[PDB]
Amino acid sequence: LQCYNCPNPTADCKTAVNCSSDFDACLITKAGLQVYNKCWKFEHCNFNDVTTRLRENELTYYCCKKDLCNFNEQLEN
Repeated sequence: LQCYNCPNPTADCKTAVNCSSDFDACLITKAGLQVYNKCWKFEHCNFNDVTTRLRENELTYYCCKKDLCNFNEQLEN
């Protein structure tokens, strides 16, 4: 499963790396203009396992399971 991984939560990342390693749900949390491109598990994909791990709250963590399903056009449109 591919996913966009970056060193910082930018709103225009274009990195493509093979997640794997206990990863089955890509995570695209967009808290407005800032975006969070990081891999995430499907068990910790809820309104508390993600907003707590990153210590965030307002956002729409969207977990998926496709190759590179975390691009700048998933939650929007």
